[PDB]
Amino acid sequence: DFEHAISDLEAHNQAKIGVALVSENGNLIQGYRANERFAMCSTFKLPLAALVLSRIDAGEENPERKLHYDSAFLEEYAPAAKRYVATGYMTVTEAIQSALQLSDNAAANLLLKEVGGPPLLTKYFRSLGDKVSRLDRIEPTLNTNTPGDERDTTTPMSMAQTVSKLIFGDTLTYKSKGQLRRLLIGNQTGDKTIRAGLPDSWVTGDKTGSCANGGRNDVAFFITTAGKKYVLSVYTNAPELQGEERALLIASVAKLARQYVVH
Ligand SMILES: [Cl-]
Ligand SMILES: [Cl-]
Repeated sequence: DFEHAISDLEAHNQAKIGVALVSENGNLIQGYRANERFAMCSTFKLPLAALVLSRIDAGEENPERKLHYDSAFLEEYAPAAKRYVATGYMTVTEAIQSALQLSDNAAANLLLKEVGGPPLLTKYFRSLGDKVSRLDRIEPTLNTNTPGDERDTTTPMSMAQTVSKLIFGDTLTYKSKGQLRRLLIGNQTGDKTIRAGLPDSWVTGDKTGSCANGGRNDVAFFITTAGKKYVLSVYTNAPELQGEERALLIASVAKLARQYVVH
């Protein structure tokens, strides 16, 4: 069964694995360490983008607005922001696309600045009914993944439920929900993680993250050939594995989890 299979992956890979598979409406189908805390790492960028889209939905933000910055605002991993910095800005839309599909840390920090900072993202989690997830730091220090530190954490179940609400629920408008979905489908960093453990006929979108201390995470939505809709969150700490092995572990989790979905 699912619990025993995940436990077996833990033992074999010297890893801690947290996973939740939920239905379209956020109801738990299978989980393992589903209520234990893990660092969000870059998975926070999905609900961050949704918050910015909610501001656009509210008429408070313009997708073409220029978010200005200079070289001091750059981060070590900021492939898009490094290209645009000479112009002095990225638009809201460019920053959303870059933060989600490239995981650009300067674009994420631009958006954190746009929404009012980590406390305002935490408020948004609470507004959605997520009682657990919390952002405390900006990039890059949110990635420290320090044992016993609750800063910048979620649980697999809380993140799965929150993403199900954003992707399949009605908090965003139909326009913004569709935009978020198409952006996640075009994610460029997830080809070897959850998506690699799902049939290529299924529509899938995802947001990955990596952290210190061997953290490697991925949260995906997918729609099967039967038209059934799911969210899968996978949080791992696997300090004894190499990068490619960490992705394979997450793919393996997804293969186990898909034994419980209607194909
Ligand atoms: Cl459901
Ligand atoms: Cl790039």
